[PDB]
Amino acid sequence: EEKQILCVGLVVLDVISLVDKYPKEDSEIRCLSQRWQRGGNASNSCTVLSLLGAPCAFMGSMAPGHVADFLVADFRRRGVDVSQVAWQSKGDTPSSCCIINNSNGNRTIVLHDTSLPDVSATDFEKVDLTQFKWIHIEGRNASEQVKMLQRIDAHNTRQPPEQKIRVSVEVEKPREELFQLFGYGDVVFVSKDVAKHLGFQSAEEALRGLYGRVRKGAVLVCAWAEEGADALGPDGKLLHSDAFPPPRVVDTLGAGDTFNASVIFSLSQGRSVQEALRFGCQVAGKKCGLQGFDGIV
Amino acid sequence: EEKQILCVGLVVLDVISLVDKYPKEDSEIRCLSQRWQRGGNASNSCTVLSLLGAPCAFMGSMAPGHVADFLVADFRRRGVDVSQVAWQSKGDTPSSCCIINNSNGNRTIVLHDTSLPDVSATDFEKVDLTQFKWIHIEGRNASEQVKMLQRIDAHNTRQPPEQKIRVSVEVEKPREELFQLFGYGDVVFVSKDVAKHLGFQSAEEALRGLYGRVRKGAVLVCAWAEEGADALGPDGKLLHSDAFPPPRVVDTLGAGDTFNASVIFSLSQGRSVQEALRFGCQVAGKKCGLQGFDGIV
Ligand SMILES: COc1ccc2ccc(=O)oc2c1CC=C(C)C
Ligand SMILES: COc1ccc2ccc(=O)oc2c1CC=C(C)C
Ligand SMILES: OC[C@H]1O[C@](O)(CO)[C@@H](O)[C@@H]1O
Ligand SMILES: OC[C@H]1O[C@](O)(CO)[C@@H](O)[C@@H]1O
Repeated sequence: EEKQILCVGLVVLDVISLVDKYPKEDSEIRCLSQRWQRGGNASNSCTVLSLLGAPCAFMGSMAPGHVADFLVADFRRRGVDVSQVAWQSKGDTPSSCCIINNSNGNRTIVLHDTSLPDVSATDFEKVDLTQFKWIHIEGRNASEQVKMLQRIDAHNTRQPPEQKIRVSVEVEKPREELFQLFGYGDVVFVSKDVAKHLGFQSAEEALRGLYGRVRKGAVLVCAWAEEGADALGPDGKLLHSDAFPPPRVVDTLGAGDTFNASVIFSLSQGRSVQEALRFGCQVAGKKCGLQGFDGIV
Repeated sequence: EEKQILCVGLVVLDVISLVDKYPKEDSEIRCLSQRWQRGGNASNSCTVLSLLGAPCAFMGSMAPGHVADFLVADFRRRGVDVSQVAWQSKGDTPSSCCIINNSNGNRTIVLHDTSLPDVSATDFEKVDLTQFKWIHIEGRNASEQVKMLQRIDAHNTRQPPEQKIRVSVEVEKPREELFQLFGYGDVVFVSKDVAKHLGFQSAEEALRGLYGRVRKGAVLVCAWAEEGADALGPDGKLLHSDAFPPPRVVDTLGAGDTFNASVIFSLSQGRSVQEALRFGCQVAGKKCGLQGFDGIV
C-alpha cells in the first residue's frame, strides 16, 4: 500500500528578500533578489515529500483570496493535493516577512498568524483515513490535534498490522500546551529551540531527558542544525548522524522542514532509523546550499 | 486653471510588517499587524495630493501582473489617474520589504527595483502638457528626465505667464548623476540624506551651500525630519518652519513624500513659501502619528 502521506499544519505566504548583510534600523537598502515562496512547516514538508517522489496531501486552514490562489496554484504545481484544506468563510491566509542573509543563510521571520481558525477535530473527522499510509501533524492547536490523534488511533486498532497508519508529530514551538503532543505518534520531532527552552544543551541530552514523555514504542527525533541529528527509540540506544554541510550555506529557511519530510519519507520507505537520520541530514544539508527547495533532488 | 498635478516617478508595492522591537538576526517573531500599501515617492505624493483635494495623475513604469492590478486598483480608489503609466512588455513592478518599528516609527526598507525600464523622454513626449498646472519629477534616470524638463521648458516659453506649468524636482538619492537635476524646476527638494552625504549638518547650511546649483529664480527646499523644514528663494532670505510632532510617532514611512506633496499643494494654491513650509511640516507631522496616509485630512 503506497498510499499518500498527509501533513496537517500551517500554509504561509513567505515574502522573501535576499540581502548581503542584515539591514540595520531605519536604513534603506537594495536587495539581491526577492521572491514569494509557499511556506509553513507542514506545507514545506509536503513540498519536499513531493520532490522525493511521494504522493502527499496538505491539510490546513486557508481563506479565499489572492494569497490563497497563489498558494493553491503552487501546491498543485508541486503535485501536493489540497482537497482536505479547511476553507474559512472570512479572514486572510497567514503570511510572513522574511529576510535571508545570503552570506550565511540566516533567516529572519516576521510572521502574521491571522486569527484564522485552525483545523478542528470536526474538520479532521471528515477525512477518509483509508487514503493515507502516514499522517504527520505540526503541533499547533494541541487540544484539538489530540482528538485527531485519538481518531487515528481508534482507526488503527481496527486495522491489520500492515494497514495501520504511521503517525508523526512535530513539537516546534516552546509553548506549554504543545508538550502533551509528546505522548502521541510513532515518531516525535522535537526542535532544537524547544530542547534549549527546556534546559538541554544537546540533542543527546534532550533525547535522554524527554523520552519518558513519548508513547511506549515511539521514536524521538531531535535535529541540531550543524551538529547533525539524533534519535532515540525503545531499545534505549542513542542514534546520531552528522550534518552534511554544503560548500556555501545560503538559505536555511525551511531546513528543519526538509529534514522532517526526509525522515518521514525514509521511514515510510521501510528504512531504519539510522538510515532515516542520515538521509534527513543529507537532503536538509544540501537544501541549505540552495534558495528554496528546487534542486534538492 | 485648476488642472491636474502630474507626479513622475516610482510606484512600489510596500509589504509592511509592524513590530514592537526591530527583529534580530535569524530570529522568529510575530508581528503586530501586516499590510500591503502602495508606495514609491511619486506614488505616495499622489496619494497625499488626492487626500488634500487636488486632481492628480501618476506617471511611472509598471508591468502587467497581479502586483500591478493591486496597485492600479489602489490608485483608482484614491482617485489618482494612471492613464499616463508606461506599461512595459516584460518584468515585475518593483516591491519593497518594509519593517516599521511601532515604538518610534522607524522604518527599514529592503527594496527591489526590477530592471524595469524607466519612464523615458519618448514616453514623456506623448504627454499632453495642457492637462497639468504642476509637474513634479522624482529624480531617477537623470539624463532622460532632463529632456522631459527641457520639453516642459520649451512648452512654457510659448505659454502666457499664467498658463506656464510649475515644475518641482526631488533629489533624494545621494547619486552623482541626479545632482544635475538641481538646475531645473521652480522648486527643488533636497533630502536630508543627500545634504548629509554632501557634508552638510543642517538644512540651513545645505540651502546656503547648494543654492548656486539651482536655476535662477528657483526655491530650494530641505526638510530635516524632527528639526522641521527650511527653504531658500532668490531674495536670499532663509525661511524655516518647526516640526509639528504628533503625540506618538508610529509610522514615518512616506513622511518625506507627505511633506513634498503638501508643499506642492500649498504653493499651487498660491500660498507663500513660508506658508508652504508650515503646512508641509503640519501634514507630514501628523502622518507620523498614523499608519499609512488615511486620516491625514
Ligand atoms: C535548521 O536546520 C539547519 C540549519 C543550518 C544548517 C547548516 C548546515 C547543514 O548542513 O544543515 C543545516 C540545517 C539542517 C540540518 C539538520 C540536522 C536539520
Ligand atoms: C522624514 O520625515 C519625518 C521623520 C520623522 C518625523 C518625526 C516627527 C515629525 O513631526 O515629523 C517627522 C518627519 C516629517 C517632517 C518633515 C519636516 C519632513
Ligand atoms: O513559522 C512559520 C515559518 O516557518 C517556516 O515554516 C519555516 O519552516 C516558514 O516557511 C514560515 O514562514
Ligand atoms: O525607495 C522607495 C521606498 O521609499 C518609499 O517611497 C518611502 O518614501 C517607500 O514607499 C518605498 O518603498
